[PDB]
Amino acid sequence: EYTGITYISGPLLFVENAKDLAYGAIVDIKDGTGRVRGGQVIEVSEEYAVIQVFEETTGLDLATTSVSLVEDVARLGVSKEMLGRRFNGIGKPIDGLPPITPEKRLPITGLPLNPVARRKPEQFIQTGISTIDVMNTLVRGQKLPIFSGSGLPANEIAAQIARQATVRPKEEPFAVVFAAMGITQRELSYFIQEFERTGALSRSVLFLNKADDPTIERILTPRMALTVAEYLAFEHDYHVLVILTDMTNYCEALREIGAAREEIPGRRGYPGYMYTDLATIYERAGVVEGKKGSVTQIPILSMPDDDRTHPIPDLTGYITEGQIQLSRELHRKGIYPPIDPLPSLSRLMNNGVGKGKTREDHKQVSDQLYSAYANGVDIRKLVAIIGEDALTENDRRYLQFADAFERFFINQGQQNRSIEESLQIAWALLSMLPQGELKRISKDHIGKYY
Amino acid sequence: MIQGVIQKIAGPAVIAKGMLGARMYDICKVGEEGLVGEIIRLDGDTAFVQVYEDTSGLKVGEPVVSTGLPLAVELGPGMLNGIYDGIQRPLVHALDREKKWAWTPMVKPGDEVRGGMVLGTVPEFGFTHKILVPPDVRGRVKEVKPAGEYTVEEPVVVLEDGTELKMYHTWPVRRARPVQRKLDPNTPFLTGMRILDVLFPVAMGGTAAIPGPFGSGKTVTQQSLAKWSNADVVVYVGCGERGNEMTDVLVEFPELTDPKTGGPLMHRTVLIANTSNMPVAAREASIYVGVTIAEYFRDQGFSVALMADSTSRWAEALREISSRLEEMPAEEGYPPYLAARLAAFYERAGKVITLGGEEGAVTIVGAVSPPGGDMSEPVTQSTLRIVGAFWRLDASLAFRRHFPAINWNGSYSLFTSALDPWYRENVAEDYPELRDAISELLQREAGLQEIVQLVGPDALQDAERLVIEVGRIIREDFLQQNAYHEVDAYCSMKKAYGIMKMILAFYKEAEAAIKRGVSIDEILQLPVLERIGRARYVSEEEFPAYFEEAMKEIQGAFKAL
Amino acid sequence: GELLVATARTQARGEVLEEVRRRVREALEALPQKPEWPEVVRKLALEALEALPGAKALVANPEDLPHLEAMARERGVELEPALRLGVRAVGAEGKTQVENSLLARMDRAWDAMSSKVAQALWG
Amino acid sequence: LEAQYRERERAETEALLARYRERAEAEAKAVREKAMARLDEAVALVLKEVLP
Amino acid sequence: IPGIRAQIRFIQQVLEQREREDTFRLKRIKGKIEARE
Ligand SMILES: Nc1ncnc2c1ncn2[C@@H]1O[C@H](COP(=O)(O)OP(=O)(O)O)[C@@H](O)[C@H]1O
Repeated sequence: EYTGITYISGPLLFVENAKDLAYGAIVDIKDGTGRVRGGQVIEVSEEYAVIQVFEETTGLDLATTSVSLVEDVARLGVSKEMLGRRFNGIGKPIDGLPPITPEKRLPITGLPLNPVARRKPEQFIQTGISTIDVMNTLVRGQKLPIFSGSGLPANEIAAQIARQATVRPKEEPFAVVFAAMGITQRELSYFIQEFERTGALSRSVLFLNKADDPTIERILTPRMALTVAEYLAFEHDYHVLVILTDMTNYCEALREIGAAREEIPGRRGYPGYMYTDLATIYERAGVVEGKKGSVTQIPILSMPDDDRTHPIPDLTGYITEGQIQLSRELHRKGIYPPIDPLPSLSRLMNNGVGKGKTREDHKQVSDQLYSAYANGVDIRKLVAIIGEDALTENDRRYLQFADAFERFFINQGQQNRSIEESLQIAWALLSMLPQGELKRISKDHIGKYY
Repeated sequence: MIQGVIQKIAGPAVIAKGMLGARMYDICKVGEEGLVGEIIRLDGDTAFVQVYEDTSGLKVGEPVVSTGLPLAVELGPGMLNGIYDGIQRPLVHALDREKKWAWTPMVKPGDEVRGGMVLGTVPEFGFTHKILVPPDVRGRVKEVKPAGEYTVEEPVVVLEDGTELKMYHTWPVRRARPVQRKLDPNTPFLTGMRILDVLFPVAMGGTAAIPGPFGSGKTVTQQSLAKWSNADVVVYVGCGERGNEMTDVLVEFPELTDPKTGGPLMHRTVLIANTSNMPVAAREASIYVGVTIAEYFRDQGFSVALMADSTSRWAEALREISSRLEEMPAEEGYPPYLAARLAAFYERAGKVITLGGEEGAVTIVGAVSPPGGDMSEPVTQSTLRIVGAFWRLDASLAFRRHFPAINWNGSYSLFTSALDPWYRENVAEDYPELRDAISELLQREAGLQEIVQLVGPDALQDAERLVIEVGRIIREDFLQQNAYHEVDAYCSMKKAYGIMKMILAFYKEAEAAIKRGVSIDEILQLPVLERIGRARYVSEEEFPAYFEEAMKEIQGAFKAL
Repeated sequence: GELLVATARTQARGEVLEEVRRRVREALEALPQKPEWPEVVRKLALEALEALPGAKALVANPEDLPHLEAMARERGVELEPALRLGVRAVGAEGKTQVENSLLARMDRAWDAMSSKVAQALWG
Repeated sequence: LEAQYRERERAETEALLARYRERAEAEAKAVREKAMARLDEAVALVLKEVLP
Repeated sequence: IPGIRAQIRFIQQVLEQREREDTFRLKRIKGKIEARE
């Protein structure tokens, strides 16, 4: 059925229908445009008029311009053949290949499938990075954010995990869904080339949204990605790893429209709905029904202005099972990966460690290294206050341990460390500390492993 | 058009409805599609309804029907083991209509009754459910069922020759259930955690806010309390769920055990989920549905704990509903109405003398999640002004591996004096003096560390080095607790004081030895110190033996001089 | 080289879909120049009033007119806007807008049953 | 050693691909011909769904 | 003593951070109430 525009203000367009009003969420198509222009119904204003939000620019629209109702919202052309393809934020080909041949056509908001089970995340995902696998293990079904800032190699880490991740002997096949949001043409060309050259593309679906793509397409990108992941996990029984960079850029777009939508702004100019939209994305992870598959997330959260308290990165922490926080200060000291060892945590870590999983001494070693590194970092402050020579012999050992932790445990010369390798390095550096100062390792472990 | 209506318009989240002439303000209404909504605005020619779900499933002309309940709740047999949501309904009915319950008459025909009176008992789930005359109903019992089996809808009794009573009843979650009086905070809610029970006590029927940034351990304090606190029943409103925090609890908690009995914790719990796909309306009503269920169990003479994950998300859901209703935004765009409402919620907490005597209580522990460290509005600000207790999880204390990560400098219990006598009479005569002394230690350490940050630690006298030594032992040996250890996961009241006296006794001996020119370096490497450090791991009183072991060891230091 | 195969099949598989469509549209384009076309045209306009819209009128090419004055005499009336192979309807003064076109409905089919046609072609 | 290793792969990363070219196009021809005889059946299925 | 000015300097800028920027999400919210009304 067809309607006519009665008002246009930036991204918001009002459209009057003489017959049949399109329901909220329907995709409408503007007639008379060179490129497809979608209007998503947001409200029924009364008097046969609906209020909509445009998925692309509204320059050149005229009052009276015609609009058709497509009869449905937007969707994902779901198929196992999604693997090996590079697509836009909307799921249109970017690889010069034909459009996807759907096995099913799925809504993308998270309503389709109802895939999740009421079971806890469990079992190992080998990223191939020692600072994740050994000390902050990623588990199937978990949401483990990379916490970074502008200038830091968070995207290099994200791409490396995409190339390397696997689920070591699992009866289930493994797949990656890689979604990039608001990236440059140069970055898009780089990501494409990387997936194609390495052969990582064979087991991955890639969604790329450019900075100059419509803001609405950026908002839809993570939803296309999560829907594909849930389809592969639930209908094909796969362990799927979803990598989303950068959530902060997603937020900049969602924030950009909140103003055009008429809302009173919240703190820092953000949308008042920041946490309940973001919840629609972090809720979508975990084991799927049947327990053959799972959806795991590695979202990238860059600190705007390096501020981890900004509402965006701060609200993301609750959606994760493991967090890796990168720090500019550490990067400027030449320590890469620039992980803050006293601000990276594992929420579900205890579910993936110990006898029959990693090794019985894993929790004790992790606790002792964390405690010693935190003390060592504080002592760097104390050295600055009093001078190196005024530090006690005991404190000097903890000071030195912090350097050893950074030089040998954090730093990897690119290199796939087994958990056994990572625990060995951990015990080697721990020897620097007095045995009498290992408060967090029971004597049983000292005798057996020291 | 009295009991039903028809959608005039929908978009912008508000459904305008023609009719519904008898609907109450704040009543749940039902759309033909199956969605629920709350009557927000009653106008001369429409009802404005907040939709608790997606409004594209609503179209102009759609039929709308009253539910008759305030947003209401069903209160009767079938509540236990049940899993609901923001507006009570299987994770749709509320209480099984088919399930048969063994009703036991506890009143005879001719008895005079009043609201709250117990007329029957149902072993629905051990727990024994107590059937009460609904509030606002009194008179003479003219008819009463005999001991048998009946479904909820059946009538078990008639009063004043015709009000009919069933085993369940309905109540507006928005209205706090009536009571004769609220008793004064007298009995501590024995947590088993030394820092809490000692320094920041919670009283049975007290409101103690849990506040701090995301990932500081707020929920974990709540979960440990439920696994070990001295409340018979727990009402968990696991709100602010996201990404998978729903499925994280869906098939997980059904396995968590009751440390006290070794049975599922759910066997004494009621879950109230608040997911993101749920309407702001449901999450808003979730605390009211929970508190009402909480008040229901305390009426039986049980001490229940109400854990609210969290109110920050409830105020965001409420701000969404208010802005959609075009109510004037204030600070952070929150409606003016929130402060009085939030306060009204926490006011329903307390230990009471239930209808027909007997004592029960509802203790509230609410999570605080500011937009991000700002710790202002909504959540924190308004909450910290109501609650009497605040346990500040400190991310810096956590990074330092000091557990529980509760900041002993920023936390407060207005309840310390309120609960001191329970500890003095039942645990130890010196509970209050001991915690005051430890806190003064920690207070002194804080001041010393500030100065050392400036002039360095080299000028420190032996007396000041000793205070830092003992202050450190308090932090590492007492404040820090290992939630993952099979033993230190829970610290009984008896164990908390015994560990305190070992530390305080080591302090006195330390200061006494220094005063007699004993090198602090000699005390710092005293053999008993390593044992004091592992005391939290001992499950036997072998811990108080450390006091004598400490004294003799200092004597061996008085010997060598 | 493995990719070098899949794409060469994709181009081939494409070409076949794009020829099945070429024909399917040739059928409809040359549909008016045969009989049974009038019974098609009316049945489209039937649904326009038979659906949600209240009655008023409809339009088409001036060669759909020889085959569209039946219920025109039953208080509706016909009217080229170059309707090609379809018929718009007006539900009232407040346009309403219901259009039943064979091209427009084809496009709502080449996506509805993209598999079934492939299933019939290859599988 | 490299001199006889780099020229090994090149003489295979030609033969291997060069073989794929024989495989790819023969499997392109192999998807067309299956389609092009059992084709009117598809056209039929579509038409029958547009004129309802 | 240039320790004072040092880390304590970090002090003044988390302090200053905190609010010419916070004080502003705000001059502008209230605009926003009847700025929006
Ligand atoms: N008592 C604790 N002991 C150890 N780690 C804890 C504790 N409390 C919190 N944490 C760490 O912080 C993470 C987040 O804690 P949580 O209570 O879920 O956060 P929130 O305050 O947002 O509710 C936990 O998964 C854990 O890694």
